[PDB]
Amino acid sequence: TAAVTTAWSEQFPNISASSTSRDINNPVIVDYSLPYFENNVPKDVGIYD
Amino acid sequence: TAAVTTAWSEQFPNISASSTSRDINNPVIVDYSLPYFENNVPKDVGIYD
Repeated sequence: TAAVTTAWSEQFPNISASSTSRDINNPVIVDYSLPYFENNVPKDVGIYD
Repeated sequence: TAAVTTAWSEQFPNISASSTSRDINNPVIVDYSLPYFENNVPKDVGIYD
């Protein structure tokens, strides 16, 4: 209603990563199902393979 | 009137950048006109494009 000029601000509530560097965190999770009472389980994934 | 010798000084009121490194600041500004009461606006420029 009052289209007045505002002050400069670096505080972008959520600026796109297409305009600047932005932190993201999406760790991959490996599941090892245990459907039975006594399950057959493998050794942890050897990520280096 | 008194053409006397003066002391050495590094305090150049404004030495040319042709003689030494000089700081400059000229950030580019992107305008997104809002001429109407209800404007059609684009997503912030994707500088990486």
